[PDB]
Amino acid sequence: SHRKYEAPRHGHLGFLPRKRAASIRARVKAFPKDDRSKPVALTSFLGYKAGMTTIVRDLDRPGSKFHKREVVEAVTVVDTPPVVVVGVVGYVETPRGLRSLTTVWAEHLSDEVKRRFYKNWYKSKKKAFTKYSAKYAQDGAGIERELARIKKYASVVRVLVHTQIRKTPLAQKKAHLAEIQLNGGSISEKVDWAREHFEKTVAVDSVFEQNEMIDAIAVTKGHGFEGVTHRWGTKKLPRKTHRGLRKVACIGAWHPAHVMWSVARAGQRGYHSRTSINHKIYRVGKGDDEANGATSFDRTKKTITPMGGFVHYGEIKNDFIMVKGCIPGNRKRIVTLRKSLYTNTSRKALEEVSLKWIDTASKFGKGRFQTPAEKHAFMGTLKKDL
Amino acid sequence: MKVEIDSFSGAKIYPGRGTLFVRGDSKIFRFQNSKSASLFKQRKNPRRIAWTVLFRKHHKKGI
Amino acid sequence: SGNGAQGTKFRISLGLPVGAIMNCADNSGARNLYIIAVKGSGSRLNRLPAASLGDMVMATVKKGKPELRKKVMPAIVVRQAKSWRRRDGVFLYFEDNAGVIANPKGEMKGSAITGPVGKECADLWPRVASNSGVVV
RNA sequence: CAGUCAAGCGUUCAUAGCGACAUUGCUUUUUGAUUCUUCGAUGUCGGCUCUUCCUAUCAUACCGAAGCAGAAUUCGGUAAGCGUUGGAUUGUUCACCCACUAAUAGGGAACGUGAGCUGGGUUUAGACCGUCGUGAGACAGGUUAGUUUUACCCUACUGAUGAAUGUUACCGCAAUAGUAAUUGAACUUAGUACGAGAGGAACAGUUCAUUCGGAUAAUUGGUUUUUGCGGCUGUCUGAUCAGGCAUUGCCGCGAAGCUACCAUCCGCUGGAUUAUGGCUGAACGCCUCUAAGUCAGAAUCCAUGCUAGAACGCGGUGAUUUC
RNA sequence: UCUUAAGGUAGCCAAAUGCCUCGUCAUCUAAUUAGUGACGCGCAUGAAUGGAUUAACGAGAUUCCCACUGUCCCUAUCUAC
RNA sequence: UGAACAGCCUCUAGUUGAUAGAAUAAUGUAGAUAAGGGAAGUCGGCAAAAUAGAUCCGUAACUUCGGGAUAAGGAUUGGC
Ligand SMILES: [K+]
Ligand SMILES: [Mg+2]
Ligand SMILES: [Mg+2]
Ligand SMILES: [Mg+2]
Ligand SMILES: [Mg+2]
Ligand SMILES: [Mg+2]
Ligand SMILES: [Mg+2]
Ligand SMILES: [Mg+2]
Ligand SMILES: [Mg+2]
Ligand SMILES: [Mg+2]
Ligand SMILES: [Mg+2]
Ligand SMILES: [Mg+2]
Ligand SMILES: [Mg+2]
Ligand SMILES: [Mg+2]
Ligand SMILES: [Mg+2]
Ligand SMILES: [Mg+2]
Ligand SMILES: [Mg+2]
Ligand SMILES: [Mg+2]
Ligand SMILES: [Mg+2]
Ligand SMILES: [Mg+2]
Ligand SMILES: [Mg+2]
Ligand SMILES: [Mg+2]
Ligand SMILES: [Mg+2]
Ligand SMILES: [Mg+2]
Ligand SMILES: [Mg+2]
Ligand SMILES: [Mg+2]
Ligand SMILES: [Mg+2]
Ligand SMILES: [Mg+2]
Ligand SMILES: [Mg+2]
Ligand SMILES: [Mg+2]
Ligand SMILES: [Mg+2]
Ligand SMILES: [Mg+2]
Ligand SMILES: [Mg+2]
Ligand SMILES: [Mg+2]
Repeated sequence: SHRKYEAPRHGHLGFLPRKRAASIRARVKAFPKDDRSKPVALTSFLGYKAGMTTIVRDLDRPGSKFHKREVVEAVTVVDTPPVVVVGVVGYVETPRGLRSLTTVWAEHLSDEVKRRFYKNWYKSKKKAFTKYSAKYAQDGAGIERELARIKKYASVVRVLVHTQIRKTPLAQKKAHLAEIQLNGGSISEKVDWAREHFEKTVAVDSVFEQNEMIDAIAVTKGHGFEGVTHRWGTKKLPRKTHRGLRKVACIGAWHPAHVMWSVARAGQRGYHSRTSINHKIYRVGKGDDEANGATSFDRTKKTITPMGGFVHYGEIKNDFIMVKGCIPGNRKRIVTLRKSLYTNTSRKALEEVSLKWIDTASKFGKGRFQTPAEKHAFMGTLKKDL
Repeated sequence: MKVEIDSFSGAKIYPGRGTLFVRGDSKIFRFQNSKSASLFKQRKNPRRIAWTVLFRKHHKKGI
Repeated sequence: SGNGAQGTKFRISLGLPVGAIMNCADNSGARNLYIIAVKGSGSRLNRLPAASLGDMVMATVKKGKPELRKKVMPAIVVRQAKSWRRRDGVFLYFEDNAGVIANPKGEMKGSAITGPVGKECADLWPRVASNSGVVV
């Protein structure tokens, strides 16, 4: 018989299977559509989620009650030291799909990226790319041949970049290597832009600008095996239920004589790849810039780092991106920031954002001071004498 | 962007921090955290709580 | 929110489900209002309709004038007591839950309001705003 | 539940909407009929929970018709994409009413679903009543009390490893499979169109909200073996200091972590179509959206986008054992 | 008038007994097939097969109210095994 | 301690036995806490919570005059 009361389904059948992602670095599965007219540029960037803080800003939204009034907003800080371009890939179009034709690497690779090619770096003799580095023996004629092949063929060109993980407060030491598509200019122009940027660094302000809407691609926080009450959000069974109430009561009808693929069942929660879109960049901060956290309305001499540092992460010494709201992934997690796939004219986008104040109180408790000077000015002299 | 003052402890309140409580006689109390809110709800005297601004003012500490 | 409501209300945390008895803040003669419905509420299995500040609800009077009792009438919630967050970041709440008897258009049956009134309720309901004394 | 005819109703008028007398069907969600399967047992009502399917569509999209001025309605097409509720009384299916709502449509899945629950009902043995019976006792009559067992196997499903491919490492492709957003209000349009008046829209724009989904923890709240700090009782260590025990002794606060429409953020744009309205245009020297050809066009479809990645689909690239 | 041995008195009641039936009226509620109070041609109430009442008592059945709460809205978190 | 052969701690006496180690997923069994609401849950407040000792106030209907009664409903409580 019928259900007797309609209720929408629990969960989303388009986020299946709820399995662990194949890698800790979620892959960019679609790049912005190329425009040959614009100058050659990167389509995404790599970074590490540091943590969240709070801002206050004036809201510019005519017709809303809070027009020209101050709003408190949560933001997420991503530590984005400049990436290093080390390689270029050529992709040819085939009836079976886009196929890699060849890769060309830079003459010199750093240790933090060479570590990526080893499982046991300390035991190794570190022979990686030693014979490849000999292709630049006389004039790099092999490199020129491969670049010529990429120019002749290869409708799509991507550059291999690696993070500068040594500039982050992380214990990892092993940089993350990723392919980032080049948008703009002809194929030869893209190949050149890779060739004169081998072993050079690319700053985040050359890829992203203020107020821009971007996408965050990251693997979410892991939670291990979860039951259906929290993995799928089903109703808890009554208190009187024999043999357990954190379950689905009926996992199927007698016919079909099987458990459906669409019935909620316990298993792995979290550690899923997620592409979240339409996050507004509130600040592109610079590492070589004291007073990152100072604004026009503030001029309070302070960086972006909270008192005691970002909890479980550390301190921001490099360039950073401030995105409104939250993004998938936890602190210290590698996150890829991608340019918007379409043009957004919703007037929630394309609205210039001017920060008035950035919160730098301690997140390790109920922080009540923004700077040590403020704390000392409030509390006076303590027994601990500096 | 006004820095408010805790009605129990005298702590400075930055935007989004703590709570605001409207009493039945429409008197407004601001609290920087649930500690000040809880002691106020417990009807503790701020003048008898050693770490508050009223206490240090009354006992002339750090002046 | 609803008929006679001036503009739209940004979402307020719901603190008053169906069955809540809230104080009656006007001088109509009623002592409390029993919430039986919320105007503009959605549909979900097992989910109670719940009211917040500035909502029009349908209520009965359990204590008060006998000519007011045993009837269904509209009311507007004027004090919440469940903590809610304004857009400017402040979480706030009152001691009690309070409402005023209204007609469906949004005029108060009584002529005065006892105690404070939420700002969202005053901005939505001009008759409440004009009858009210201190707003928050 | 649907059709054919059309007496009559509908001021005038069979067919806008109805539709008698008749009559043709369809369905299997009622109740019967039958007795083919099961009596070395297929757990026998409902509710709760959860998934999916059907369409004979209540709402939402786009439309055609009206006795369609407007508003509100009614009939109908494509259409099941997406929703279809909170309660009082009843074990109830059903019913009825209160109320919100865009709407509170109808059904199936062994009258879906009891090694999922519950045990209200029904359905052993106790007991009472009424009627019946000489009586023992009977009563889809009422009432009260009455043990709800077993998964560790196989498959299915949810997640998790993994031999083999010269090895090992990194970067990738994308077959296939899945897929998602939904609905309302307020402002403006506008007291405008329309209407004698009474009344009274719509498109474009703007701000919010509902239902759902994905995440996230700066803030607020909750949680506390941080047994972290303090307090308190009883007892014990001669007192003090500092501690034990009271199965986490109790109370206040309590970071971190986890977490809540109890918190915050985010949820794409292209093509081809349906219905329908057309262009050109014969058949049929006229006409005709159709026959050849062709243009718009839906909550539809397929992509874009999103999830997984074939562990017997593939590519690029690094190093490949000097006793 | 017919017929009985005599035709149900006092009481009591849709009652744990009333089929029709969710009886009708009132009250209780926003709404009540539940409860209570009335009514009574009572399928089929009724006088030691005891009738009617009844303070006190009851791990008996039932309805409402106050208090109270994770029963629920709507879940979350912690400890031991 | 306390009204107490209650509960809790200690002395004499006795035992230190019950397969162990590691780790802290889901679902359990036992123990708990919860913002706002407060029975909307359910056949049904089932389960849980709330109350609670002592002192002093104050206690209705009804009654077989004995009760009802700790009715109901309040105030206080440490140490020195
Ligand atoms: K807290
Ligand atoms: Mg059981
Ligand atoms: Mg924190
Ligand atoms: Mg329900
Ligand atoms: Mg047979
Ligand atoms: Mg058999
Ligand atoms: Mg037999
Ligand atoms: Mg079976
Ligand atoms: Mg149809
Ligand atoms: Mg119910
Ligand atoms: Mg069945
Ligand atoms: Mg069973
Ligand atoms: Mg079964
Ligand atoms: Mg039973
Ligand atoms: Mg029996
Ligand atoms: Mg596909
Ligand atoms: Mg969630
Ligand atoms: Mg001992
Ligand atoms: Mg013991
Ligand atoms: Mg023509
Ligand atoms: Mg593979
Ligand atoms: Mg008589
Ligand atoms: Mg009732
Ligand atoms: Mg009665
Ligand atoms: Mg009778
Ligand atoms: Mg007894
Ligand atoms: Mg003594
Ligand atoms: Mg002991
Ligand atoms: Mg033991
Ligand atoms: Mg609570
Ligand atoms: Mg109920
Ligand atoms: Mg019931
Ligand atoms: Mg109990
Ligand atoms: Mg009594």
